Amino acid sequence: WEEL
Amino acid sequence: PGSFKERRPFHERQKDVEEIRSQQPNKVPVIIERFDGERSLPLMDRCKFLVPEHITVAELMSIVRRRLQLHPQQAFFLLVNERSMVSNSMSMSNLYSQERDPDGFVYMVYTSQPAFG
Repeated sequence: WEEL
Repeated sequence: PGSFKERRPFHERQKDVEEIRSQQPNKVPVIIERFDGERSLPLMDRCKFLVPEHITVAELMSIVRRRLQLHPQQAFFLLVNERSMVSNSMSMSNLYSQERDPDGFVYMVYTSQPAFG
């Protein structure tokens, strides 16, 4: 996951 | 094609969302991909995003702009289910129920091409  | 939905089958996608939701409240799971055949915007290495739920479509475009390092005057559109939202001031929370896929992700694609070019 790319967590902003 | 080589899209996320092609790389991972439905039940796998649904399980992934179920797992992340159990861990990360108040975040919306979003797939962000370059529109098929786009040739003037770069790729991102990742397509699976967890977005804090209050962020609007217009704000998310600012975030993705930064990550792509686009020039501030570059044309850039983020489409939800491959089409323009009525308002880009909708928060991730508020469009989730409306725009989410049955697998639990919201699917977005970005493009440099305006609706009528």
